[PDB]
Amino acid sequence: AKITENYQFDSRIRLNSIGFIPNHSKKATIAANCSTFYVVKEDGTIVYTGTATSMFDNDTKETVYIADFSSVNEEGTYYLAVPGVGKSVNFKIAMNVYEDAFKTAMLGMYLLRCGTSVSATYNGIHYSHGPCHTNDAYLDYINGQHTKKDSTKGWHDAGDYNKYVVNAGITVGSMFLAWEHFKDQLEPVALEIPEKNNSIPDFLDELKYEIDWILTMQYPDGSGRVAHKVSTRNFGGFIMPENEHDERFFVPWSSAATADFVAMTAMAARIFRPYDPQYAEKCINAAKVSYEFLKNNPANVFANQSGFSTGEYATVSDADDRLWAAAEMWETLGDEEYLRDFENRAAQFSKKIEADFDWDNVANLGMFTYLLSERPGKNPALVQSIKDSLLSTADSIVRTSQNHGYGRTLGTTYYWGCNGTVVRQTMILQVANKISPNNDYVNAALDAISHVFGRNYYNRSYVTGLGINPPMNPHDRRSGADGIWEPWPGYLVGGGWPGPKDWVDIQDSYQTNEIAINWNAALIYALAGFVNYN
Amino acid sequence: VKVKFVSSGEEKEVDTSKIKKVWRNLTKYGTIVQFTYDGRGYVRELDAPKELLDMLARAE
Ligand SMILES: [Ca+2]
Ligand SMILES: [Ca+2]
Ligand SMILES: [Ca+2]
Ligand SMILES: [Zn+2]
Repeated sequence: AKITENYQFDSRIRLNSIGFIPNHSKKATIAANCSTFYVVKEDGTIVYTGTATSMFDNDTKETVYIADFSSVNEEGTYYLAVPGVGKSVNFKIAMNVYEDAFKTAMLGMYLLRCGTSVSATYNGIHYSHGPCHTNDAYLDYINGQHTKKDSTKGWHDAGDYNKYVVNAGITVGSMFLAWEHFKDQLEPVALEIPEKNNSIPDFLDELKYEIDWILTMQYPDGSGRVAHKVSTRNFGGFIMPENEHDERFFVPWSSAATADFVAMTAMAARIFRPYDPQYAEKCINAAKVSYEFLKNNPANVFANQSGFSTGEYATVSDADDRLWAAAEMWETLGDEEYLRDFENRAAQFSKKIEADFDWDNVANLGMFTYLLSERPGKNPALVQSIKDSLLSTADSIVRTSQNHGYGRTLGTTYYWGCNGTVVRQTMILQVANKISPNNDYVNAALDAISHVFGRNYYNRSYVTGLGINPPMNPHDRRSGADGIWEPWPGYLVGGGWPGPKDWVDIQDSYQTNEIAINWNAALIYALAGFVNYN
Repeated sequence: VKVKFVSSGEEKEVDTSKIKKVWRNLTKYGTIVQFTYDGRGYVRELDAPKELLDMLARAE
């Protein structure tokens, strides 16, 4: 049986515009009264007939109709046809359906590199820029001297070009956890990067470009303090980065940047050792210097950065950052001192796992590392309390996504950057699924992904260059300054707030439409679990 | 007192008596004070009248 009516696309039919995986959930939200629906192959063959079910979307304050076609499990290309409404966009069902999106999000990271030219052709479009910020950076604000200390490389943070240690923390941490969680899936992956012919897995080459910058951020006095950021004094304009000649400076240290440094470098040491052992030793030695400073100087210290007007990333507390640092030192080295630091800190968290987390609140990363470690000696009771919090929180996210009209894991919570958190929640779900296998956790992760790829009020992908009607006007200097109509590809925009309809795809909206490494990292983690998947 | 805030491109005002929920977010630049009222809005912490900041402290 084939469809006998000609269906036109209707923007009320909202689904994942990339597609779906066999044996996993597949839903559309239809913001229109309806009943019957069909899943149809491109030639018009009907493969499934179902009935959509009403649900109140409390978030948008309207009834929507949910079309559940999870039982369609034959790989192919399809659309949803809804009598009285219209049809969805075409989508794919395939085990590998997310691999192109993963590689595209990784391309976005490559194209954020600082200190080098970059070049890629994406959908036939050549994106490029020349070497930038090759004079990073001057020490005047640290020690009074107009001395350059190499602080090149790394990623441009966001729509601006400055480089911030605290935001790097959640970014690098989340990407290193994607590596550890999904190693056998990611290790074979080839990327469009200059390091594609070396002896290092390409995922790790991208991370190394960031760690190469992080390693430059310790103070030259040898104290172990870590500069908070490398920045121009003020934001530059919408210019290409190679045309930004203003001096860039190391900014005074923070204790959180110092702890984040320890965590990142301790992770890098164990992760890179199979491939670049000399680099791994450099990383762990650097981590130890900053950890010793932290041990001898326990107080929370904010960066003295008011001589700058760029991003602050002024996390309110370093307690979570120090917990994460201890966890990673312990996982890399195993010493009882690091375990004791971690366990003493963790036991004091009233809620061991938080559903809503980002650069300000990184304790979950340490909890994850601790829980999944194969090392002996962990306190059994603390393990169990973390485990219970993890599973409770994961169960809450599942309920939230099931009860939201668009499957949004973050429910009705909206704030600057919240799209990143939607996909970052996949870390909780995936770690929960390792500890207590449950298909509901994996399907909820796929709900988060689906939400940012078109199962949302807007009926839009939130990721440049991907899916249905992606963002065209991010608050992104390369995109605004180049000669290309389409913006630079592979970036998850921050998202609308305060309400569920408040995203505006306009360049001026830094509040809702910027890009960021921490948002892309979350997307990368979310998609990584579905690369080379079975 | 009056809370002045921008929404959907229009300067708006709401008295805090009509404000229901108040909470904070930390952004990459500083604190935002979100609220609801009998509507949604926000202000930067540094633009908030102390009365709004009092209400935030009590809700917290
Ligand atoms: Ca490589
Ligand atoms: Ca923190
Ligand atoms: Ca452009
Ligand atoms: Zn640069």
